[PDB]
Amino acid sequence: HPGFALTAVRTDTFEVDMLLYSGKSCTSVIINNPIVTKEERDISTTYHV
Amino acid sequence: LCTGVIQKLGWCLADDIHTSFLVHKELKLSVVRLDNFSVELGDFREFV
Amino acid sequence: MAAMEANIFCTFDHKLSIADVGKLTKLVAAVVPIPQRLHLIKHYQLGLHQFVDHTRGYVRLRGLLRNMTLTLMRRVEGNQILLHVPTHGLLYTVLNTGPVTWEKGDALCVLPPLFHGPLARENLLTLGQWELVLPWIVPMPLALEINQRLLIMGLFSLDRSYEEVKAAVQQLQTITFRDATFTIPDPVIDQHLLIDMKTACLSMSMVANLASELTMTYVRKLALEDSSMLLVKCQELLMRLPARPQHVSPDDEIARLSALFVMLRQLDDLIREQVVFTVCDVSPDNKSATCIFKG
Amino acid sequence: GLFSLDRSYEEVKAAVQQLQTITFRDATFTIPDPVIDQHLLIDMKTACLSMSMVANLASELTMTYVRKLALEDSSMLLVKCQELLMRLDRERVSPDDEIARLSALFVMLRQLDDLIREQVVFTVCDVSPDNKSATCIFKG
Amino acid sequence: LTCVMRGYLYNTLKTEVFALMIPKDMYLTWEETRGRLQYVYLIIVYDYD
Amino acid sequence: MSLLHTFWRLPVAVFFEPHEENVLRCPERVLRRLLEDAAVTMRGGD
Repeated sequence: HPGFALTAVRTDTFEVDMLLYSGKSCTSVIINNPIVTKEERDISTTYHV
Repeated sequence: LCTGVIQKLGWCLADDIHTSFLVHKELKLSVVRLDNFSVELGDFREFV
Repeated sequence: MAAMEANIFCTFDHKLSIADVGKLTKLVAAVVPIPQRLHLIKHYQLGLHQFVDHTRGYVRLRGLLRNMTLTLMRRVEGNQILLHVPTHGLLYTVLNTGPVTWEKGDALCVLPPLFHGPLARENLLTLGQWELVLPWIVPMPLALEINQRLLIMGLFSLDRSYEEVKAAVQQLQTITFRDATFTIPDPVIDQHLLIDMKTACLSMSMVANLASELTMTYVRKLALEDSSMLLVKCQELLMRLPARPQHVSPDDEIARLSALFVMLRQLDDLIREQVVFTVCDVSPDNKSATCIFKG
Repeated sequence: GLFSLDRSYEEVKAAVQQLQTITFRDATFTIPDPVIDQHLLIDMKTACLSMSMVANLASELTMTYVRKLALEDSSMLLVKCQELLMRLDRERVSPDDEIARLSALFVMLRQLDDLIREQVVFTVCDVSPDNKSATCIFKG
Repeated sequence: LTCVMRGYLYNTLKTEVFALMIPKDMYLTWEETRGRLQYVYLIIVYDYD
Repeated sequence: MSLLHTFWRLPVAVFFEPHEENVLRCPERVLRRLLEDAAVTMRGGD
């Protein structure tokens, strides 16, 4: 045994199920109707909302 | 002269690239396959 | 499974005052680079400020900017931006930032920004330890002489005295273009510039080997016969040290000229940037122009 | 163009004459001599002068820097480059003037790039029996 | 033989879209992880034996 | 002082692991001691 006494530090990560409480009408989410955008190609077309 | 030449032909979606085999005269060749390939031919330019 | 996006939305996460939104509205039709293409990206990935590391080297920023994607800015509104990637070959209207004055038919290059004078206009989007650093769009001669001068500084830094190198830096940091004065920031040595130097030296030596004796003797013969301003001025830069040509071989000479063209291309593309726009229209206010796109 | 100063010799006349006639697929037209009235025009003379000046400068310029880079190089191509210059040397300075000399090399290299890089404007896929007409896709 | 020199590669009704076939010996990749958009280049090199 | 004659007029700096190529790394003391030890060894073993 040499003249030092090293200590170890390590991290353990857990996977967890949580519960969450919030008061009614604690925040207001305001939204607008989804906006549609077109992108075109000869093979196929994609639509973004 | 012109120890190497590079020309451009195509742009692809990387997720499309896959491997498959090719058959002719009942024999098999193994190739890589770029599924949704759009071609844009470029000229030869040489690098040394 | 997923196609390439053509319209890119941007949303600043931090709150924007009316002054910030006004400054952003002034920036309509500017050129903004992005590192990756998605339909909805954040302002952390937008702009050039992300690549300003502790090195700050101009050559590394030039190299890293080349790999980015080029997008035109449209339709700025409340807290939202619309970025549009220009399709190759079509006609687009653009905005300019640098004090450069454009003209008809210039080939435009994109480069990291220099600064003119006291660095006096940088009060745009000072929000949250982040800056909307735009690139500089300049015509071909300015970019050519920029790359040439950094390459010159890199070559001259070899084995020369530090004080003489500093005098050369003082000379070469300043650039005059179309009666405007520019100054380069951070002319440091970097691995990209070292590789450029290696390629430049190899190309120069190969050019010197390939060049035929006719090409070597032509300068001295013409100087002996003719006397003109360009000839005397170029001879002043050269070194001083009838008869029929002892070798006359068109086939070997034309093959040699083809190889020398190859090597001259190899030397050229070091200083030649990739063309982004070619312009044919200008606003009389010089701010906006319509340009054809390439690259 | 480079043969403009040696035109008085029969060898150069024969070489130039053989040069003018270019042969291609069922075509044998001759390209006109750029030297007219025993003289050369200004832009072609400038092209030849810049070409020869670049080629002459590079030989002296590259030798000083190639040895330094080879001292720094680890990929050995610069060492063989210095050996190439050594064999060339067997076959045959103030700092501000050095800077001006490099600047001259590159500034005249700017001029030469026009002749060095051809650009393609059309590539063809349709040829008529009316062959003087064809269809192409456009590039720029 | 019919050849396309622009855009995608599809049959008459675009019901089927054809890929570009390249053998494994001639296919080369330098980058270890791919990005969404990447281009295809043809390279010829000369080994001066 | 010249016993070796070389085609290449300028030497290259060594690189890569010894498994890739054959090189002659050779301290003077090592070679001299090797020779002086080997000379007697051959003599050892009408």
